[PDB]
Amino acid sequence: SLTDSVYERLLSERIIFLGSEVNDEIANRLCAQILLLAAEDASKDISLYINSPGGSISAGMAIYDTMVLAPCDIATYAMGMAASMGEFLLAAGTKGKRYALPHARILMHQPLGGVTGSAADIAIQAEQFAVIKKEMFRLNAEFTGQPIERIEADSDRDRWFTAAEALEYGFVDHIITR
Amino acid sequence: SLTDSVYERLLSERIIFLGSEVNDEIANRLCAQILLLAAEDASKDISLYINSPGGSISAGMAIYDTMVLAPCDIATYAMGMAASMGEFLLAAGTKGKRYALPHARILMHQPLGGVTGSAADIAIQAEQFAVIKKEMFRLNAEFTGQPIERIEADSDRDRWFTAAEALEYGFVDHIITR
Amino acid sequence: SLTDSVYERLLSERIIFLGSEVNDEIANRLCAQILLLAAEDASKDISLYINSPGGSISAGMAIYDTMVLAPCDIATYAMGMAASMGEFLLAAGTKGKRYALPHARILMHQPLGGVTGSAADIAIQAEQFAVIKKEMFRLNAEFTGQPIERIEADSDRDRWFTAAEALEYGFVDHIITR
Amino acid sequence: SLTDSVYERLLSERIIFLGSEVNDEIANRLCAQILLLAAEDASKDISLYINSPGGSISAGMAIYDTMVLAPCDIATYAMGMAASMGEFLLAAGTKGKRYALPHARILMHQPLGGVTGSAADIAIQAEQFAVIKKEMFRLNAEFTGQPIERIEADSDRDRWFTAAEALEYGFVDHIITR
Amino acid sequence: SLTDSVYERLLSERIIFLGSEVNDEIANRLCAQILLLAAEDASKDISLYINSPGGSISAGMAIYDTMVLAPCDIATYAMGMAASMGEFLLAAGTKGKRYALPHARILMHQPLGGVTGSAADIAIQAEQFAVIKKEMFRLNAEFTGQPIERIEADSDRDRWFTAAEALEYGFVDHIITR
Amino acid sequence: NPYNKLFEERIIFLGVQVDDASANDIMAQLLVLESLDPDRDITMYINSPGGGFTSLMAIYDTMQYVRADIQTVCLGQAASAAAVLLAAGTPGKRMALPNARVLIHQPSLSGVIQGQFSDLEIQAAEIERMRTLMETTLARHTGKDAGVIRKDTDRDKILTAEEAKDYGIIDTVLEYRKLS
Amino acid sequence: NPYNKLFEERIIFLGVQVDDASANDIMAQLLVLESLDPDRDITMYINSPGGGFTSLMAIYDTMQYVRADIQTVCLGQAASAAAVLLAAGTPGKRMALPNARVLIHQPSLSGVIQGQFSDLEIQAAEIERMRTLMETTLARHTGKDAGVIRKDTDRDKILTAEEAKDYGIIDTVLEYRKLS
Amino acid sequence: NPYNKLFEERIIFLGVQVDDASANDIMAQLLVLESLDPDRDITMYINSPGGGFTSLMAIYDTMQYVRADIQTVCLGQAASAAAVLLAAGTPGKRMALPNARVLIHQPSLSGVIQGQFSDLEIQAAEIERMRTLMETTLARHTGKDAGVIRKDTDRDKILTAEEAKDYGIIDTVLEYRKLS
Amino acid sequence: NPYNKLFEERIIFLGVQVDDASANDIMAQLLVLESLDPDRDITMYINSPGGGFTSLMAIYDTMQYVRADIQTVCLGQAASAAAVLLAAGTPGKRMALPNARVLIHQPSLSGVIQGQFSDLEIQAAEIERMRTLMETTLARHTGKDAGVIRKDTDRDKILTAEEAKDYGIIDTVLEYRKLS
Ligand SMILES: CC(C)C[C@H](NC(=O)[C@H](Cc1ccccc1)NC(=O)c1cnccn1)B(O)O
Ligand SMILES: CC(C)C[C@H](NC(=O)[C@H](Cc1ccccc1)NC(=O)c1cnccn1)B(O)O
Ligand SMILES: CC(C)C[C@H](NC(=O)[C@H](Cc1ccccc1)NC(=O)c1cnccn1)B(O)O
Ligand SMILES: CC(C)C[C@H](NC(=O)[C@H](Cc1ccccc1)NC(=O)c1cnccn1)B(O)O
Ligand SMILES: CC(C)C[C@H](NC(=O)[C@H](Cc1ccccc1)NC(=O)c1cnccn1)B(O)O
Ligand SMILES: CC(C)C[C@H](NC(=O)[C@H](Cc1ccccc1)NC(=O)c1cnccn1)B(O)O
Ligand SMILES: CC(C)C[C@H](NC(=O)[C@H](Cc1ccccc1)NC(=O)c1cnccn1)B(O)O
Ligand SMILES: CC(C)C[C@H](NC(=O)[C@H](Cc1ccccc1)NC(=O)c1cnccn1)B(O)O
Ligand SMILES: CC(C)C[C@H](NC(=O)[C@H](Cc1ccccc1)NC(=O)c1cnccn1)B(O)O
Repeated sequence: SLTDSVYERLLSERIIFLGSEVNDEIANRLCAQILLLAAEDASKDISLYINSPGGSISAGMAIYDTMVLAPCDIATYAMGMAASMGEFLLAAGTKGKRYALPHARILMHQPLGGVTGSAADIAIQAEQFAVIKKEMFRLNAEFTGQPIERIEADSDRDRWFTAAEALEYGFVDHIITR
Repeated sequence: SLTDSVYERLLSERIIFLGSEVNDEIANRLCAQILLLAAEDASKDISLYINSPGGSISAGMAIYDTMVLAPCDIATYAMGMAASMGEFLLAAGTKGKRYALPHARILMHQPLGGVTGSAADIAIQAEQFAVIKKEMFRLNAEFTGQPIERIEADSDRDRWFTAAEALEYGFVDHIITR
Repeated sequence: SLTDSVYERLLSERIIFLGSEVNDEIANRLCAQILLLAAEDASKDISLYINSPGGSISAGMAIYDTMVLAPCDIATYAMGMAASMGEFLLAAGTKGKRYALPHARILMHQPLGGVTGSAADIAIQAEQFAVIKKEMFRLNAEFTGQPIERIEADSDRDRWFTAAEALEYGFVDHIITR
Repeated sequence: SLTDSVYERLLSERIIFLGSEVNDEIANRLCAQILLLAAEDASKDISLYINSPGGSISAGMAIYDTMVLAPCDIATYAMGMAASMGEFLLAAGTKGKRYALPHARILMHQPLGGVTGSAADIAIQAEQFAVIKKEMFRLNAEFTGQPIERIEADSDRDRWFTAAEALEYGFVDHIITR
Repeated sequence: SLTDSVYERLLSERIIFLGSEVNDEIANRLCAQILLLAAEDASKDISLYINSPGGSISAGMAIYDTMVLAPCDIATYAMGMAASMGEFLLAAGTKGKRYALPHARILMHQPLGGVTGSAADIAIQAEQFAVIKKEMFRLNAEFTGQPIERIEADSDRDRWFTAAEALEYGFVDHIITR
Repeated sequence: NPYNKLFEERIIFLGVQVDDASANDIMAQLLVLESLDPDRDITMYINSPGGGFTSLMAIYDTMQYVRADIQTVCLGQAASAAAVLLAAGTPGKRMALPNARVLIHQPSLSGVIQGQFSDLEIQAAEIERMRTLMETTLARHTGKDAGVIRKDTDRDKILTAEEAKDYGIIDTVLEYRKLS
Repeated sequence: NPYNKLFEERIIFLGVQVDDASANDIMAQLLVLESLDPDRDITMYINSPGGGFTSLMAIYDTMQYVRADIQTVCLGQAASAAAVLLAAGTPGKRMALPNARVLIHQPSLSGVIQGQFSDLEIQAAEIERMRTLMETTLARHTGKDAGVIRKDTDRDKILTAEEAKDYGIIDTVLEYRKLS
Repeated sequence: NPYNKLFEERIIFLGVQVDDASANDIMAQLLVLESLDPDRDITMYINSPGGGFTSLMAIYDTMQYVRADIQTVCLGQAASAAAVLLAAGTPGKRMALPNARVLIHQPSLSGVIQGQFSDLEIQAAEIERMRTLMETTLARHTGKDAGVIRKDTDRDKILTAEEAKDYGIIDTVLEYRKLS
Repeated sequence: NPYNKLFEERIIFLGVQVDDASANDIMAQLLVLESLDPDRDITMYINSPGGGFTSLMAIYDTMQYVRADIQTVCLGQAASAAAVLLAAGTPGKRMALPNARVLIHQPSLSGVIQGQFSDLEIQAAEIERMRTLMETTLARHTGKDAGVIRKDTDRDKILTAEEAKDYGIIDTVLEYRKLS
């Protein structure tokens, strides 16, 4: 393809895109690209550009674990939109290397899901929703440097950020302007 | 493909097309192409031809940020239609290098969206719609050189422009005629 | 593909086909092919063969602007059918180089569209439909050499032409017969 | 593909297939193949094998015009079925070079269509249906050598032919038997 | 493709992904990759990264048998999610080489299915569901080192694990942290 | 029941899309009110979007057949076939409410009908004599030249009730009676 | 049967989406209550989401035609056409419940209608005279300048009943008879 | 017929999803029982999942309009609008069965509505005044501060009948009568 | 009419899926038979597949409210909500036919409901108190410890009528009367 050819040429320049919703297919190819780029050269930065409406928690936790366990520093770039798992992986970049492009908008909100089945199933989904929500808020409190009480309070409904508001809040470390 | 082959050969000549609605897929490949062309040669102009009915604000803000942060001058070309995000990225070109082909039509209008969910969700969507609409009008006032009061007044309903009307209004800098 | 391979080999011989409805996808690849062929050699003619039921006005205006601003002479060929935007781009060829194959049929008709939304939206769509219809009739009057009053009268309903009737009317300049 | 690879290798041997319904996509690639083969060598015959249930009149008139204006002699081959536009393009081959394989069946019938819209639209469609039906019958009378009164009488309903009946009627010139 | 190209380059580095639901298509290509990598070099470890919501028992038993009968040590990696057959194949890795990335979540639950047909069909499906459930619990008791009574008790409903809980329970052998 | 009390006071209420079943109801009602009192005027209330030509000419011929004068009153809409039925009232008794809309337009095939060209030359000759019959009917009842109506019903001709009076579709725009 | 006892006490209940069939029922009910007692006030209860312009002007003209005063009472909603019918009551008799909503907005095509540009210049001239007629009607009944209503019905203008009184849509916000 | 004998004993049965047609039936029933005996208490049985705000405030204003006291009895559910109608009964006469559920939650758009941002600033200002009116209504009838109800109806607040009594939605949890 | 003659002999027939509309019919029937003779036993025939918890507790509270004893008779099935209604009869009067099936199982969401995790912590706290209320109700009527019922309704617990008697769901398996 052409779109795959341009992404392949940026993969040679160690630039990978999270440009869709974070489902398991886009997460596995990003985890594959991070493992491929960390094996190719383990000292150069990987530039991950986020244009994402967010997606699955476990898909983004796969990316986040692959970002952390890579010996490379994953530079993240809020490119237009970093909503949900997109803001998470944005803020999951290497400290000092989390960037927002100046008109990117960062959406922060508690995870969405769905309860189904019997009341014993839903009681276990609810226990696990409380575990996921506590862990997502703990990591956003670790990324942004905000207290977990403020992360939980702001991620009650949708909490939108501009690039300057995300810089003050702690998702990104710089707003690049050239 | 053939269509991808012709676009690849114009990508070698630093000519990229915004030819669809600006969704996240077309935005990410344009952002990939602008990053690929700015890394290939950082001093030659990139010709971005707009034939677009517009699209997502955040997708077009990803393109617009990639256009601005590229060291290249992005020459934009209204090719038939620049509507919604298509007129935005048209007017987002380098000053002096925003072109309208003589029968292109430029559609300018306030952003469209959708409110959904509870009244606390919709109140936050409305605050964010007021932020997006103010920022879109601020940048169109910056691009065209019009006052933001005129941008807001003209982008109430659809506001159509010919190539000559868009030249007077400020979206394009020239109407090329050869 | 094979179909893309045969079109690629005719693109090497500077023969491009408008063979579908003129939507934005077929228009952008034709505009890409005209820009690619005018950059490859700016003095040889481009043969554009029209087998088209017509399509979008703005898509065809993108092609028409790319045909005019190309330094090449775009030779057009009515191949079976040139209806709507297909007759427009047929008649938009270089004068002296607009051809009809002897059993091509040319359909000329005012533009079709759709009004929707509120009465202030529809009043602006109607103003813009009057602008598009006046501009389409002005260019067909320029192409064919007919008065704009006759163009408007004939493009009230469908107005069909044979190759000989289109030669008398002015859409094509020759009927090639070998 | 494989199917495209076998067709590409027969295109090298100047054998093209009309093997589907004659719509604009299959017509444009046949017109592309005839233009490609006539440009490659303008003196060798092109073998067009018809296995077609017929299709669009204007699509087949595009093929028929490309067959006639090619300097090559288009040898046609009724291969199994030449119904509708398939019998037309079969009989449109070079005289002396229109072949039926011995168990091909040729279906001859007046064109099908559809009237729609207002009574002024339908009155113009009916005038154009009378033009298409007169021109299709004139060319079948030219191809077969039958009177146009017999062509119109036989193409009232479906008129089926075997290979031997099509040889007597005039669609093909030989029934090859090896 | 690009996604297939990155997976092919990790297949050269003996890194295969279980990144979807374990159906027969994903199982056969993993079994093909394990057979291909064990034939290529029979002494280097194969890294199988699990990002899976689980899937078919027999598809995962195909992978598990291919993992065991390979002379290579299959290092497994819980990457984000190892649920159902994904936790099974995670825990089916070589002892000492079953890894959880630090924010992977392991879902353990009894198999799901469906009874249908007559009461003699359903009585045989139920006998076979008791065989599959006993064998799945026997192998999870073998993998984790837990008693089969605890495996059966915990896999009554969904039983979620963090990476640290899965390390204590026995699905993984290490939590890699770099 | 308010539709019964309309019909007991000799008011046929068209109301809906003119199709077969709507035409079948009105012809049943036009002939019963013909048999109840053939010298007392039937009133026909029209709020229809039209549709149907054989359903039009079923209602049209029946309201022309009966001995009773048909008082056609347009309520909010007399479109296509219904505007022909609106003109089909007896002269002097064709009424319209002041903000009623009269929409006259040539007959149209709703949706494509397929077929051989010999089949389509007949379906086009049919809608042509549907068109001439719509214009010949509307010329008997508006006093126009039937080529004028062909020029006018070339497109959708929306008539306000005050200019459907000038066109000849109706004879009186109804004045209000609010005693106030 | 509670709808019969409304109608026996001369209360027409609008209730549903204003379409043809809803307009046909009310005009049947407006004229029967006109014939039962033309000097006794018809009450019209409005809980409608609106819709329809020819169905609007069918109900509008009929409630303006009848000798009886129309007491319009908005219950929970009068949107689009129903707010015009709410203003269509006689002055001094236009009522609304305190938490009723009045929603005035310009006419709109529900869904796209296709056609040639000559067909669409007429469908746009139609909704333009649908728009001016909606504003001329709502200016006769609210006492505004009809360019003020064009500015106000440019978008959806939700009126609370207390500010539909100030707008002129209704004349009285209904006071309760249980003080809770 | 058991719904007739409820209505003959002055019991309006809500029962279904509060939409327009359900609101139209109850207002027809609230006013007939107002006219039959305005001094005898109307009982309103509520087993509704709610829905609708203009249908809510149509039922709400009518049961506040009538001279008769409204005895609201929650049967198994008063979710969304129906819990507001449950609090809309007269004080001292708001009842609930012991295992009835009261579900109060802020207004919500069922499904996305599209539009320009100027259209959506008004649809959001509408659901904001739908939200304040839901809270101002539920503060008149529960005796809370209407900012407390905003904090409480931020999410879905399911109330058991014993803790809908403490919340002020109902006044009495109904005791059983089985001779036992 | 055989359902009328059941109801004239004070037999409420459940019969269908317990939803809102089925619950609304029975509460209308439980209170009419309460008003006809509050000292004569209402019989409730149950052939229902269950469903609904607020519809369950609407029927449950009403059959516990009325002065009349409720004779619950299970015909062929009492599943989910219907087995709770089957135990909801008065002690000594809970009957089942010999091949009737009693199916008790914990409450379940039919289909996924989406939402934020704060929305889903409440929908899970709701089905948890739906679960405890189903077990507390079924412990008052079977004489079990309500943790025993949690262990038993962990999955689908199909009870034959002879072992629904031992479980406490019913009190008597009905003997046949064929005089043959
Ligand atoms: C990511 C955090 C910040 C919040 C949001 N997360 C979610 O809504 C997503 C919803 C989703 C998205 C795509 C596919 C499947 C499920 N959360 C989850 O993946 C999820 C939901 N429930 C349990 C476990 N994980 B965001 O992605 O919309
Ligand atoms: C460019 C602006 C000024 C004009 C138009 N913008 C929009 O309508 C775009 C297109 C769109 C995409 C998805 C859903 C709804 C709408 N709006 C947005 O992207 C959008 C909508 N709501 C919130 C944030 N962004 B156009 O691009 O369609
Ligand atoms: C060429 C003109 C004169 C006649 C016809 N034009 C149109 O109907 C086309 C409709 C169309 C066709 C294909 C895809 C999208 C839209 N015109 C337009 O594109 C159009 C319609 N309304 C406003 C602006 N442009 B023909 O192309 O079908
Ligand atoms: C060849 C002739 C004599 C007989 C048949 N051809 C036609 O009439 C074809 C069949 C067809 C194909 C595609 C879409 C619609 C209809 N008709 C036309 O192309 C057609 C129909 N009406 C006006 C102009 N052309 B056959 O090809 O099926
Ligand atoms: C893997 C074990 C631990 C638990 C779950 N297993 C299953 O549900 C899987 C997924 C599945 C596939 C097709 C049809 C039904 C179910 N079960 C089976 O493969 C399966 C096998 N035999 C009989 C019935 N189901 B998991 O994969 O969701
Ligand atoms: C003005 C008079 C003639 C009524 C007008 N006539 C029509 O356009 C109607 C619309 C219609 C209805 C049903 C099926 C197909 C088309 N024309 C016909 O009745 C019709 C029916 N069959 C063939 C041709 N025309 B109008 O559109 O109702
Ligand atoms: C304010 C008055 C004029 C009524 C308004 N006008 C209209 O848009 C309604 C259309 C409608 C709306 C909702 C549901 C069904 C139909 N009136 C019409 O029939 C109509 C038709 N064409 C153009 C404009 N309006 B309102 O939207 O009902
Ligand atoms: C006390 C009430 C207001 C709380 C809840 N309200 C709502 O969510 C309801 C549900 C609904 C119904 C119809 C269309 C859209 C949404 N909201 C509304 O009534 C509503 C209606 N139009 C716009 C905004 N909200 B509940 O569903 O009744
Ligand atoms: C045993 C008692 C509590 C009833 C049981 N509960 C349920 O699962 C049914 C599920 C259902 C049935 C029909 C339509 C919608 C939902 N009852 C409920 O309404 C319900 C709703 N949410 C959670 C739990 N139960 B049973 O499944 O009917």
